Amino acid sequence: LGFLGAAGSTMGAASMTLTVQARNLLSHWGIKQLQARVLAVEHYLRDQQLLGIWGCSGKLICCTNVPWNSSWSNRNLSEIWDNMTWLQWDKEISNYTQIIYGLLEESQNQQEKNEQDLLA
Amino acid sequence: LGFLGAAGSTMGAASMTLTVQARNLLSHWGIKQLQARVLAVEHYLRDQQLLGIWGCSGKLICCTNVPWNSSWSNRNLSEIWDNMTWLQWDKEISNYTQIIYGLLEESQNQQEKNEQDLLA
Amino acid sequence: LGFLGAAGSTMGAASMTLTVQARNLLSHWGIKQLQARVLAVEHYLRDQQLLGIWGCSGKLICCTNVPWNSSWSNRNLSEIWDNMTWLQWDKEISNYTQIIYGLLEESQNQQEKNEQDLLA
Amino acid sequence: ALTQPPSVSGSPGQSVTISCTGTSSDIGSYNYVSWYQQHPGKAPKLMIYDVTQRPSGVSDRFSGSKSGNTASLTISGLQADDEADYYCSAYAGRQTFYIFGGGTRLTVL
Amino acid sequence: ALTQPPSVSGSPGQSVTISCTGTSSDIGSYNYVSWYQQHPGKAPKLMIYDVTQRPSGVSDRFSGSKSGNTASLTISGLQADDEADYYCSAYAGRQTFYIFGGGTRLTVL
Amino acid sequence: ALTQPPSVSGSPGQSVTISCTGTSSDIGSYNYVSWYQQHPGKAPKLMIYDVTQRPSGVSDRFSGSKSGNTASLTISGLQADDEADYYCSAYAGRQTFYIFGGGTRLTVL
Amino acid sequence: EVQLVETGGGLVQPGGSLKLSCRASGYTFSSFAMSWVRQAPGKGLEWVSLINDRGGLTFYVDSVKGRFTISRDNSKNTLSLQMHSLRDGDTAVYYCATGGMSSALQSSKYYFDFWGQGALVTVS
Amino acid sequence: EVQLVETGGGLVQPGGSLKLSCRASGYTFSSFAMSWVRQAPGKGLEWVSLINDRGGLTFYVDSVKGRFTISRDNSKNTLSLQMHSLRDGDTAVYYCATGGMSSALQSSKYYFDFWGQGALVTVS
Amino acid sequence: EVQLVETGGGLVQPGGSLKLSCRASGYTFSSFAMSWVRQAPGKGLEWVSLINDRGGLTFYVDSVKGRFTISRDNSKNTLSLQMHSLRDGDTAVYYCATGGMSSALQSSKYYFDFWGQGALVTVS
Ligand SMILES: *[C@@H]1O[C@H](CO[C@@H]2O[C@@H](C)[C@@H](O)[C@@H](O)[C@@H]2O)[C@@H](O)[C@H](O)[C@H]1NC(C)=O
Ligand SMILES: *[C@@H]1O[C@H](CO[C@@H]2O[C@@H](C)[C@@H](O)[C@@H](O)[C@@H]2O)[C@@H](O)[C@H](O)[C@H]1NC(C)=O
Ligand SMILES: *[C@@H]1O[C@H](CO[C@@H]2O[C@@H](C)[C@@H](O)[C@@H](O)[C@@H]2O)[C@@H](O)[C@H](O)[C@H]1NC(C)=O
Ligand SMILES: *[C@@H]1O[C@H](CO[C@@H]2O[C@@H](C)[C@@H](O)[C@@H](O)[C@@H]2O)[C@@H](O)[C@H](O)[C@H]1NC(C)=O
Ligand SMILES: *[C@@H]1O[C@H](CO[C@@H]2O[C@@H](C)[C@@H](O)[C@@H](O)[C@@H]2O)[C@@H](O)[C@H](O)[C@H]1NC(C)=O
Ligand SMILES: *[C@@H]1O[C@H](CO[C@@H]2O[C@@H](C)[C@@H](O)[C@@H](O)[C@@H]2O)[C@@H](O)[C@H](O)[C@H]1NC(C)=O
Ligand SMILES: *[C@@H]1O[C@H](CO)[C@@H](O)[C@H](O)[C@H]1NC(C)=O
Ligand SMILES: *[C@@H]1O[C@H](CO)[C@@H](O)[C@H](O)[C@H]1NC(C)=O
Ligand SMILES: *[C@@H]1O[C@H](CO)[C@@H](O)[C@H](O)[C@H]1NC(C)=O
Ligand SMILES: *[C@@H]1O[C@H](CO)[C@@H](O)[C@H](O)[C@H]1NC(C)=O
Ligand SMILES: *[C@@H]1O[C@H](CO)[C@@H](O)[C@H](O)[C@H]1NC(C)=O
Ligand SMILES: *[C@@H]1O[C@H](CO)[C@@H](O)[C@H](O)[C@H]1NC(C)=O
Ligand SMILES: *[C@@H]1O[C@H](CO)[C@@H](O)[C@H](O)[C@H]1NC(C)=O
Ligand SMILES: *[C@@H]1O[C@H](CO)[C@@H](O)[C@H](O)[C@H]1NC(C)=O
Ligand SMILES: *[C@@H]1O[C@H](CO)[C@@H](O)[C@H](O)[C@H]1NC(C)=O
Repeated sequence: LGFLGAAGSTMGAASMTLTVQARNLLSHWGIKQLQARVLAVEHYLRDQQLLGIWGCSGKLICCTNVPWNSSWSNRNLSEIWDNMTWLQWDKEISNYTQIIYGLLEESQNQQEKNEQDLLA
Repeated sequence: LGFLGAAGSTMGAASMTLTVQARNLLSHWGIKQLQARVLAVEHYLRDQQLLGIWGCSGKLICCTNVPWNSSWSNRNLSEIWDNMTWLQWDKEISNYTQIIYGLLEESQNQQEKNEQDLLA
Repeated sequence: LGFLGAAGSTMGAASMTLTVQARNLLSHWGIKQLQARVLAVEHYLRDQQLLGIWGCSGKLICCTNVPWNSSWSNRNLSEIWDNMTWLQWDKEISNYTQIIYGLLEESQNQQEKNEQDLLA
Repeated sequence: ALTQPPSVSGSPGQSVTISCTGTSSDIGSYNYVSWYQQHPGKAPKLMIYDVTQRPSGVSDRFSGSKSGNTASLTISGLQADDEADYYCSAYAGRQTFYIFGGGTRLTVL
Repeated sequence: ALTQPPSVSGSPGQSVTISCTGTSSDIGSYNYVSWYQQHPGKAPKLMIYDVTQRPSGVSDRFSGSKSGNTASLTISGLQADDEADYYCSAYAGRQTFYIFGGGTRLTVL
Repeated sequence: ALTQPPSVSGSPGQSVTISCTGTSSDIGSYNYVSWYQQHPGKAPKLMIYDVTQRPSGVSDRFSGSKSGNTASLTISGLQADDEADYYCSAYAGRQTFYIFGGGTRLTVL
Repeated sequence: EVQLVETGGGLVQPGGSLKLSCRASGYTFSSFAMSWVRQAPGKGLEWVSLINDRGGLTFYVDSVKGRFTISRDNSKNTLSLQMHSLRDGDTAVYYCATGGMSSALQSSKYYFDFWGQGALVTVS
Repeated sequence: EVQLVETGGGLVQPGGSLKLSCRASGYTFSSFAMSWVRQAPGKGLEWVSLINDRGGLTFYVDSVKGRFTISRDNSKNTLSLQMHSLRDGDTAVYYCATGGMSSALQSSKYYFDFWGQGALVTVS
Repeated sequence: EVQLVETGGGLVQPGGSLKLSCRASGYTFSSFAMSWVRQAPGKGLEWVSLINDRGGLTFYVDSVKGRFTISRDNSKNTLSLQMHSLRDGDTAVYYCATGGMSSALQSSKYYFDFWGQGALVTVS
């Protein structure tokens, strides 16, 4: 039930421990320790900025309007959520995360403009 | 009307100055000053992360689905909002804030899963 | 199509590149480099805090309930969005941004209180 | 909206009951039923609120209660001066905030 | 949806007025009333928009106005060539975007 | 809600078709049409789901299909034991989740 | 002693307009929500409109929703109602009342504590 | 073998209340959404209510929406329905069924896989 | 000079389908919202559908809402309407028109600036 305890569990089980890991992301001699702390903050903020760009700010589970390409993975839901742990899944689609991230950004950019014109 | 000016006022009056305090949370010799600045940022981010975990990201007043236990405090609304300043209130329930924070996290975790299954 | 590429384009064109600039805001000898990094983070967080205070957290385009005073600028939409680049616009209303920011904060403070009383 | 009877009556010293029947998304959902006393020619006075409470300033001869979708006002030591049109009302949600019944012309015999 | 009269008429040189009466959540709420001129066999032409404005390309003999829930089109120096079916329309919200009246067969005598 | 005929029939060895006609915001919008077989006195059994699929445990004599707003169940090598009330149902959105037709009393001659 | 005094209008033609106002004293005006309750000459009471103690939130009965405006001035202790299009069906005594709502940090209301005597509005 | 067994009530007076319950075995109870389907003595099937596998989300047919409650206990493998105000029109066989919904990380359902035999509820 | 030319269909059977298209020239196509306006042989004008200049937002009159699709191609300067289930009541001249909406950073429209001549669609 602690940090990374679910690392060996199935994706559908591990997805219930997202707050366990989220809370462990934040907290001349002594300078390299400041560099490590500053860097940890910068890393954290980049991931948070990215979620904001995709329209997922403030949440751990975020649904989008980006469809899945089976060229990315053609496994079904029982193969992915009831087997392939998150470590296994990450390896399998590592080659596609930049394509997916680009498509999440493009979608949010269309959504924010369509919503401003409906408030007009 | 300045920072902490409302500290001696009633909770229902002090609650109207939340932006006054929120804006004053952010801004070898010289190293201890960097440590103080890095630490101030880390503190800030932990409170913001915690609000996000509870589903209160981006707001100063956030209503939740967590009921009040009168074992925490059995005072009524006139006792709490028209007397007991925030300093007094903080002392009275200090023993219960970890129980309340845990219950806020558990509630948000159920809410995000119930909302993803209704978008399915 | 890169960072600040749209700087010489019209406001209505440049507004479509907001993610290009947003992503370039984050990333004794060596101390002044830590000071620069800590400062960059603090600057970033102040702008993000300010958007949160105004109720614009998590978005690049945010509509508000603050009307425009033509004392601030009496130009029409074709003058502003189909000419005056953002650099030109920023010069023209620089004298009024603190008035506008104050009015955005006041509006959000009324909105959050009206919404808590409708959930009651 | 709410149904309450006309012409409830009784003699001094006898109790009377004035009923109020509503619906499920009304009396059956919220415990916010109040009663008002209107003498002809005067504005209504609050007698009962939140089903069973009475304001300071009124007697304890007036007592509210409810069961199911029906609320009622009980008047105990009935006096000649109780003649009035009694009305019930209830909170019925955020779409149709308040509803009222017709008046009950209580007559003391 | 909108009501405007049939058979408005007058002789050359006389003015005519073609009325258009709508509702409150229509003409009474938005100042977006336009008028179109349709000669039989042709697509409609815009004559008036935003209650009082006219597009480049039309004469100043055509002038719009409104009060309350009623809008109208005034034609001043009436010509034989003004014979047409005139229609009013209005923006009526984001649920029922546009509504139109029937046509007014303006006849020049 | 859905319309399917009464009294579909045929002799052993002959195929039969039981139709089910719905609406656009029903069969015409979602491919989630299922069929159930109810012998009198017993709970319904699932025969077909997702328009064309069959569960493990049923024969391949039962085959579903659809076009437009109409779905149907085809039974091929009809047997005496197929006598039953066959019902269609469909998912019809998140407001009115499921709707059913009446039963078709299939009779084997 | 709490007093609510209506100082509104009287006779108006159908399709016209009439504004009511109510002056309050004896209590903190700004601490309470207020409402208008109507009584036709031969009928019981009907709720018409409700306004928040800060003046930001207003609610109406559907029958007047696009026609009446309820407002408030907390500096002048004044409640007001602007009525338009005045149907014959709007003839009634209009009472100024205190109550009908609270502000989340307060105990609830959902009843009317104080009443004025009522203005008579006649549509002929 | 999957079995759903209704162990609910029988005859109730109009305007009363009756609770049904269904015991499940032979499958992981907690992995499936469940529903109640009704059949009047002379009619076909009607959907009445649906509950989520975790018990958090419930849906109803409009005709019972303010009267029936559908619930679940995943520790006791029990599905239940609490009916109130019982109209004569509610006389029917009530079947316990598995299906009608999935959880987003699962393949969809939108059909009913398993049925119980049904409790007969009579309103006289 | 702005020209909108309908190049759509004619006679179709009831319950069938027919697609209209309109070619635009003389203006920047992509700068304007467009709509379809219908005129029955003996009637006045009726608004049917509206599409955004970027093609993302569409609006319909309730009578065709589940039957018609309005689309746009900004590379080919083409507006189109796909009609299904074609009721006898859909017989009309269908006009291609420019206007009905703006994009927030533009002055508003809420009127129709340009009209095509119209395709006649007959349902028999
Ligand atoms: C899905 O992807 C198909 C193939 O895309 C190519 O292969 C994938 C693995 C990536 O390497 C990608 O960069 C390549 O272009 C596309 O042909 C297909 O259109 C895509 N589906 C979409 C986007 O609708
Ligand atoms: C989900 O997939 C299961 C496994 O499918 C088989 O093995 C995988 C690794 C691939 O090679 C695939 O092409 C093979 O067919 C199926 O057994 C299961 O029925 C599928 N579930 C659904 C609902 O389709
Ligand atoms: C409310 O709390 C009751 C007592 O809980 C106990 O006392 C409080 C002060 C804490 O110290 C807590 O850790 C103890 O367990 C519970 O019995 C009661 O069930 C609670 N109400 C709820 C959660 O519904
Ligand atoms: C709110 O509470 C007021 C004070 O109550 C009394 O004093 C407190 C400190 C406790 O000891 C409590 O048990 C006592 O009864 C009441 O005067 C007031 O009426 C209450 N308000 C409401 C709406 O109930
Ligand atoms: C719009 O501004 C008007 C003038 O305000 C004054 O001039 C502007 C340029 C600022 O310097 C401001 O601080 C000055 O007060 C106001 O008179 C007018 O009321 C304002 N409109 C509003 C707020 O409704
Ligand atoms: C938008 O404004 C255009 C320019 O207006 C003129 O020049 C500006 C710089 C000011 O000095 C202004 O007072 C002048 O009138 C107009 O040509 C154009 O028509 C306007 N558009 C609309 C929709 O009103
Ligand atoms: C490890 O696998 C076993 C099955 O072999 C399973 O019961 C157990 O829960 C798994 N551990 C974790 C952390 O999921
Ligand atoms: C693993 O995948 C298969 C489908 O390939 C699925 O049937 C099963 O539920 C998954 N998990 C288990 C429990 O083996
Ligand atoms: C991922 O990319 C590597 C090359 O970098 C390639 O060999 C592999 O087949 C790709 N496929 C996977 C694992 O998705
Ligand atoms: C301090 O208390 C007095 C009442 O004794 C009150 O009027 C004043 O507003 C209070 N000060 C603050 C900051 O609330
Ligand atoms: C303090 O508490 C009491 C209830 O205990 C309440 O009546 C009063 O409003 C509160 N504030 C003041 C003004 O004393
Ligand atoms: C809080 O805890 C302390 C012990 O740490 C205890 O003495 C006190 O009674 C508790 N109650 C309060 C102040 O809520
Ligand atoms: C610079 O101005 C020209 C017109 O003179 C325009 O075509 C070009 O797109 C503009 N450059 C940018 C970056 O907008
Ligand atoms: C610049 O401003 C004028 C209005 O002043 C407007 O007509 C034009 O669209 C704008 N841009 C261009 C293309 O010159
Ligand atoms: C802005 O302020 C300066 C003085 O600081 C003044 O000269 C100028 O006219 C003002 N107006 C503008 C550019 O908006």
